[PDB]
Amino acid sequence: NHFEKIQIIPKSSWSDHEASSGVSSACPYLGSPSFFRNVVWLIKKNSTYPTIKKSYNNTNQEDLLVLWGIHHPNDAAEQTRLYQNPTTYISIGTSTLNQRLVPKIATRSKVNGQSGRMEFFWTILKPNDAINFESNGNFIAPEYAYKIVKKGDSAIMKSELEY
Amino acid sequence: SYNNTNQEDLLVLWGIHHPNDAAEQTRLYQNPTTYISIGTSTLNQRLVPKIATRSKVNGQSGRMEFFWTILKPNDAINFESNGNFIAPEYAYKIVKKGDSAIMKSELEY
Ligand SMILES: *[C@@H]1O[C@H](CO)[C@@H](O)[C@H](O)[C@H]1NC(C)=O
Ligand SMILES: *[C@@H]1O[C@H](CO)[C@@H](O)[C@H](O)[C@H]1NC(C)=O
Repeated sequence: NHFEKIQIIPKSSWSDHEASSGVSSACPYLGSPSFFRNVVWLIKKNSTYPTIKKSYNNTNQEDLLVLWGIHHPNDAAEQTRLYQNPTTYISIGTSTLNQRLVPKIATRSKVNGQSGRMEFFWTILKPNDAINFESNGNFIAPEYAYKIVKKGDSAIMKSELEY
Repeated sequence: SYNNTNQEDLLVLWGIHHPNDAAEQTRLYQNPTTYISIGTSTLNQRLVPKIATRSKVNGQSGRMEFFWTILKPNDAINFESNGNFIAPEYAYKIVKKGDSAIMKSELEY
């Protein structure tokens, strides 16, 4: 019933990577290219992408809903243009999670004029636990997360009416 | 490889070990990229270890993931690998089916 959006990893913490140019034409805000608000699209900076070894220790008294993703280009040319490392991965680990993603480069139809595909994953960190990301490319890193401050009894209603 | 020679089925357990850094890989396995290929009359399974940094549970960060299968009579299983192999040392013959259940209870006998 209640989410508390907190900044686990600040966009001001990405200095060895370009963390302000990861916009797209497919999500226009005020008719200008932009991107999701709660996740950051890391790209190469000065044609170099040293591995991200990031980590976060869930210090609150509750659980945390952490979102991240992976970007699949449509050809190795876009890989090099977006990431110097030509074969990449994202390794995520917690007290339970164990997940090593690899991007699937393929040719495919254009949706919203964009062929590349972003696939987002999610998990819930328990109190007093930690999450560990590592990667060398294609990392749609989290910029925000959600504290689960109030459980309850609820539902999701597929309806069209107004309030 | 093992040829299931009994007249019944067999419950075979194995696993794979995921270290937490390539240093532990080399310390535990000279081969830096490994795999486990398992095959039967039905199974076809090629595992690769996922090296990642993660929390310590019981002070141990590495994670073991165990798989299971059931060999039919007169059939065979074939393991191949070059690292991270938690090999089976024992298996279970299924000698008596029946009607049973699993009860989540706390009482004593
Ligand atoms: C998170 O920090 C606490 C210190 O308050 C520590 O005890 C705990 O071990 C840390 N998490 C992990 C997974 O080590
Ligand atoms: C297992 O051994 C029997 C011999 O008793 C043989 O006929 C059978 O083909 C073997 N299993 C396989 C998968 O070849």
